[PDB]
Amino acid sequence: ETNSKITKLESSKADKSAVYSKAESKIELDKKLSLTGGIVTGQLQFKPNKSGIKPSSSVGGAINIDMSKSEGAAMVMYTNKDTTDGPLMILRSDKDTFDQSAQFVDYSGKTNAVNIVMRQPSAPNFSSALNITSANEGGSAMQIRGVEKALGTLKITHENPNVEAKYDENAAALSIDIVKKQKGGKGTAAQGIYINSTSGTAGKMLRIRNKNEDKFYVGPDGGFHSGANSTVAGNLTVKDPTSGKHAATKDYVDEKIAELKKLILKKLEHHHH
Amino acid sequence: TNSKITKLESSKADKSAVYSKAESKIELDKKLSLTGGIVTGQLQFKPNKSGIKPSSSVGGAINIDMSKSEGAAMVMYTNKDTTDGPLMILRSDKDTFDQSAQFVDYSGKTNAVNIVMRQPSAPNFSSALNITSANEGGSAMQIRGVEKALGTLKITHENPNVEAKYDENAAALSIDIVKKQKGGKGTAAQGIYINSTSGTAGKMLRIRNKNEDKFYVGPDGGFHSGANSTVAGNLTVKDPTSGKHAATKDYVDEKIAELKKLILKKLEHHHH
Amino acid sequence: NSKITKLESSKADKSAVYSKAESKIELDKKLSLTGGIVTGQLQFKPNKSGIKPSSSVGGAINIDMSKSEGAAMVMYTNKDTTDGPLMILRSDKDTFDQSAQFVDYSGKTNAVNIVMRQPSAPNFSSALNITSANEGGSAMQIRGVEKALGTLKITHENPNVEAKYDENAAALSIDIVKKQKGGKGTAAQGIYINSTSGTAGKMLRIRNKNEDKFYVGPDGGFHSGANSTVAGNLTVKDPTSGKHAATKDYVDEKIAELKKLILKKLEHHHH
Ligand SMILES: CC(=O)N[C@@H]1[C@@H](O[C@@H]2O[C@H](C(=O)O)[C@@H](O[C@@H]3O[C@H](CO)[C@@H](O)[C@H](O[C@@H]4OC(C(=O)O)=C[C@H](O)[C@H]4O)[C@H]3NC(C)=O)[C@H](O)[C@H]2O)[C@H](O)[C@@H](CO)O[C@H]1O
Ligand SMILES: CC(=O)N[C@@H]1[C@@H](O[C@@H]2O[C@H](C(=O)O)[C@@H](O[C@@H]3O[C@H](CO)[C@@H](O)[C@H](O[C@@H]4OC(C(=O)O)=C[C@H](O)[C@H]4O)[C@H]3NC(C)=O)[C@H](O)[C@H]2O)[C@H](O)[C@@H](CO)O[C@H]1O
Ligand SMILES: CC(=O)N[C@@H]1[C@@H](O[C@@H]2O[C@H](C(=O)O)[C@@H](O[C@@H]3O[C@H](CO)[C@@H](O)[C@H](O[C@@H]4OC(C(=O)O)=C[C@H](O)[C@H]4O)[C@H]3NC(C)=O)[C@H](O)[C@H]2O)[C@H](O)[C@@H](CO)O[C@H]1O
Ligand SMILES: CC(=O)N[C@@H]1[C@@H](O[C@@H]2O[C@H](C(=O)O)[C@@H](O[C@@H]3O[C@H](CO)[C@@H](O)[C@H](O[C@@H]4OC(C(=O)O)=C[C@H](O)[C@H]4O)[C@H]3NC(C)=O)[C@H](O)[C@H]2O)[C@H](O)[C@@H](CO)O[C@H]1O
Ligand SMILES: CC(=O)N[C@@H]1[C@@H](O[C@@H]2O[C@H](C(=O)O)[C@@H](O[C@@H]3O[C@H](CO)[C@@H](O)[C@H](O[C@@H]4OC(C(=O)O)=C[C@H](O)[C@H]4O)[C@H]3NC(C)=O)[C@H](O)[C@H]2O)[C@H](O)[C@@H](CO)O[C@H]1O
Ligand SMILES: CC(=O)N[C@@H]1[C@@H](O[C@@H]2O[C@H](C(=O)O)[C@@H](O[C@@H]3O[C@H](CO)[C@@H](O)[C@H](O[C@@H]4OC(C(=O)O)=C[C@H](O)[C@H]4O)[C@H]3NC(C)=O)[C@H](O)[C@H]2O)[C@H](O)[C@@H](CO)O[C@H]1O
Ligand code: NI
Repeated sequence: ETNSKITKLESSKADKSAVYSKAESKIELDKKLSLTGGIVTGQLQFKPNKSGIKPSSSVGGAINIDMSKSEGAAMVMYTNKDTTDGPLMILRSDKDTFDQSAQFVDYSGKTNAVNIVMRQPSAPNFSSALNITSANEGGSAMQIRGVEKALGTLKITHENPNVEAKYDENAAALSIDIVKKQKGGKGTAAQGIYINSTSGTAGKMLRIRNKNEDKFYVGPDGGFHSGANSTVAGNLTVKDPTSGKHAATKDYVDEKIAELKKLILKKLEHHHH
Repeated sequence: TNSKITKLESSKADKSAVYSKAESKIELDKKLSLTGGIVTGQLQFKPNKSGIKPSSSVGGAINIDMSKSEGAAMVMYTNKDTTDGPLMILRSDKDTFDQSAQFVDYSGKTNAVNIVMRQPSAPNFSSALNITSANEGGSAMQIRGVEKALGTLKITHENPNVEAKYDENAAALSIDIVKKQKGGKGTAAQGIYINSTSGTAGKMLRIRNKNEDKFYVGPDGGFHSGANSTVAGNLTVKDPTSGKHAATKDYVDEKIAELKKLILKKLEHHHH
Repeated sequence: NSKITKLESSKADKSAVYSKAESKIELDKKLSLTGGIVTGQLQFKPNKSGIKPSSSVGGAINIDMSKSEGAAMVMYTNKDTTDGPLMILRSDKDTFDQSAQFVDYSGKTNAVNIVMRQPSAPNFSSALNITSANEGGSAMQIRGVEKALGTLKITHENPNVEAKYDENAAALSIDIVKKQKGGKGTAAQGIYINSTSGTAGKMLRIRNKNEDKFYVGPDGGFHSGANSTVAGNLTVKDPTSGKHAATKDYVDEKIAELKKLILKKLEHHHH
């Protein structure tokens, strides 16, 4: 009779045991990341593999962040940890044939492209804002190129950390060391500073000022000007003088002495009373 | 019959209490697929007893492994005209923090980190890289290299203009030495300090122009200058022992006194 | 009864609802907040999304490591070759008024540390390469507040045990070049040293094995520690001390003084 209709409901309709309720669905969905944002509490691993990932500096990357339509930073990594077991950000490449950079910054804008600040510690310690090391003997550890009209390509300022004028007496703006190989080195013949102009310059090669006043320079011809009393702990070789304030050579002195001697001996030999 | 019905009423799922397939798709489409998607809000990482490691291969709250894939690991791009902060920020707050903000461990055949400042429409005072330290106990920056036949740091200044005098006020390296900005009474800091702690046979300073030696300071501190030079003051030197050595006042005075003595002796003792 | 019609309306059809097994298949394709492996591109396109610049809580991605060990982010590759760099930061508008990267570091080690490992063969590549085409600004700026060190410290280490191997190397190498495309020359300087506020220190101090060899003082006077040469004339002041270099004037005046004195004695002696 109507046992047909009841059997049809028993077959056609879904058991509550064999389907998730809306409450159970919400529990399961709430464990997944929404596209509108969320909090990840474990490791998110990216392992692209035949996934169409591109190198493009606009649309590429396993992660791409495009801030063109938004305020704010693309990415922020923050820690207030007292100590920990590794750095905040690591970039690593293992193959000697790897033919791309770890990091490329392609910057247009009106401020500094990369800005690195080491804040004042409570106790001074030997640590730097930037540490660069290379073990490649075929290349300069670091390269800088600029096109400045009226500034230095590299600008270094040393500021006295203290109000007292003698406090920084052992400091320098630039400090250079030249060392032998650490493990078993027999010495070194490396140079301190090498300056060239491959195409040739009209400028001074070295210009030293103090309170904006010229004190010492080396010109494009290699001649120097020194602004005060100076010393050579040794002999100085120079050209024979042709002007009043030119340094006299031993030859010039000896020739003038011999000329006077000859002239006087002649007068002495020939005078009469 | 009322038993069979009651059983249906209990065992079967209500339409109000279950999502349809259409509603399931709507809800799933709001969640990120492992195969990729577009996130439009903030993704926050807050690991906490989560087994996060420092390993430079498998560590990180985010780990990107590009070993089996072309492309960049990460790209941050903006075409915004202006904005309220930098693209990427790394920040550590504790002065006891004992790791770097960024570590680059590079093997390869090109430059590990490469920073380019493109030509602006109008020149302005901005840099590719700006470094500042307020730590008096350490050098703001350190560089170490092992070059066979190059500089550890190579700086090139290129004239921005075709005209040869345009860059006459520029330099490759510019150094300033200043007093403390707030209330400083002065400074005794040095410009350039060059040493060889282990000792070098090389020239300490070598200056060339068109690849030709013009001026140098040797490993012993002796200098060679390639043209006419000036001291606005006296120069102290050793007494000359060779023809082109500069003569001292003493050498001149001794030679004058020697001649004087010899002549006065002849004058005193001649007879007619 | 038509309680059967009410069951037909109130209850869900099996065809129109996912089973628990089908739900799990679909959920397993989505990222859990507890972690997982993404195998495609994750794109961030915030747009009126409340993204902030804050260096603590901002970013389209924010990683806070305050309550966890480990690194925030690791980018790793063991690829032999590839078609672009691991990480790229790019800004396109010349009006852009923020940095690409800002590091705000407190701590007791190096804020940024860049290492180029020993390659299998030497090649011309660097740990860091900096280039600017902005003529209005220094390509690079460094400021420090060192008590007793250099603001920039450069060390050259001999790559080889043999002492003459690195004879062409330097710690600092400077070149001064004309514009590559059509440049007629340059007047740029090599090294420019100043103290705008004025310093009592030596402007240039050169040592070898920690011993002073050559220096330029704050007044511009120099000291050289060994025999030296000028391929040219040296202009100096007239000497007033025994070891001062004599000028041509000093020599000529002393010669003329002796000459006069002798001619006078010669003119006036009797015997
Ligand atoms: C300092 C100095 O004088 N060094 C000499 C060295 O000159 C340098 O050459 C490099 C180089 O070409 O390898 C120059 O760097 C290039 O700079 C441009 C911007 O001007 C930059 O775009 C290049 O980066 C590439 O850019 C792009 C892109 O789409 O624009 C994509 C790539 O991912 C990226 O790598 C950059 N090239 C590299 C490889 O970094 C630098 O400006 C010069 O100073 C010279 O090559 C050698 C010759 O033997 O001598 C050195 O002394
Ligand atoms: C070509 C030549 O020899 N000119 C003679 C001139 O010498 C030049 O003096 C100028 C000067 O001081 O006016 C020097 O220009 C300075 O160069 C440095 C390094 O490139 C640069 O830092 C100076 O800029 C100042 O510093 C900074 C900064 O960020 O460090 C910013 C400001 O722009 C400024 O405060 C730059 N100064 C200027 C004003 O351009 C140049 O290097 C020297 O060659 C000499 O002084 C006079 C004779 O008294 O004759 C000229 O012919
Ligand atoms: C420029 C100069 O002369 N500085 C002197 C300074 O020497 C520098 O010492 C640092 C150092 O050890 O603190 C050297 O930096 C180390 O370089 C190695 C590569 O040779 C690099 O691997 C280190 O990084 C660590 O590496 C690893 C790893 O697994 O390999 C893990 C860590 O996360 C990472 O930190 C790097 N060390 C640091 C702390 O950055 C640098 O090469 C030297 O030039 C010397 O120590 C002091 C002594 O008073 O004097 C300075 O003048
Ligand atoms: C030890 C000594 O005194 N040698 C005498 C020699 O002086 C040397 O000259 C060489 C030379 O010019 O060949 C100098 O080598 C140059 O050094 C600089 C600094 O390290 C380096 O940049 C040069 O490399 C070239 O430069 C660049 C660059 O990017 O800057 C690109 C070129 O492709 C690259 O090869 C380097 N030149 C070479 C070829 O190695 C060295 O510094 C000087 O000491 C002197 O010229 C002769 C004649 O009197 O006698 C020798 O004994
Ligand atoms: C001598 C020299 O090397 N350059 C001279 C130059 O001095 C430099 O000025 C910059 C600058 O203010 O532009 C100084 O950099 C600032 O450093 C502070 C730390 O002391 C840092 O906080 C600034 O960054 C900002 O910081 C913050 C923040 O919340 O703290 C937020 C911003 O996002 C961030 O940008 C940094 N300012 C910058 C990068 O703009 C630098 O220390 C000085 O050496 C001087 O201005 C000019 C004068 O014409 O001459 C140069 O020669
Ligand atoms: C002010 C003055 O003229 N003093 C004379 C003095 O010369 C000074 O010598 C000191 C010295 O050697 O003690 C010099 O201090 C050195 O300066 C450099 C550059 O800033 C610095 O690197 C040295 O630090 C050593 O170097 C490093 C390093 O990483 O570079 C690591 C070591 O741990 C570190 O200590 C620094 N040396 C010290 C010990 O502070 C200073 O620059 C010179 O001006 C001269 O020696 C004597 C001769 O009798 O007279 C004084 O008046
Ligand atoms: Ni007589």
